[PDB]
Amino acid sequence: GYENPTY
Amino acid sequence: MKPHPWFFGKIPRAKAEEMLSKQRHDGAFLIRESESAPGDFSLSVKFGNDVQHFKVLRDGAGKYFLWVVKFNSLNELVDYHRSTSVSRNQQIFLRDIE
Repeated sequence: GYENPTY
Repeated sequence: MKPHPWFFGKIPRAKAEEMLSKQRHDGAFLIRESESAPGDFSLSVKFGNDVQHFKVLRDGAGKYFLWVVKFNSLNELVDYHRSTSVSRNQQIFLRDIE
């Protein structure tokens, strides 16, 4: 996953 | 001008981590074309013994962003984060790979 929320 | 040393194209997430883990300084990074989101970009950065990944998002007008500030290009997003932390949890300034 990614560190920054993607939605 | 000269090309940017941070655009790696379609490099797998795993290989980005392997490459960046070998870097000497925190903040060492690269922009890669996501394999999970065709046409999307990701920002991989070294921090300690980990490699953090940030998804490059795009708003309704097509501008890029990671958090709140919007950029007209990946080039500006990258340069902005050389002086402003890419992370919410710790200070991480982007530095070109070595």
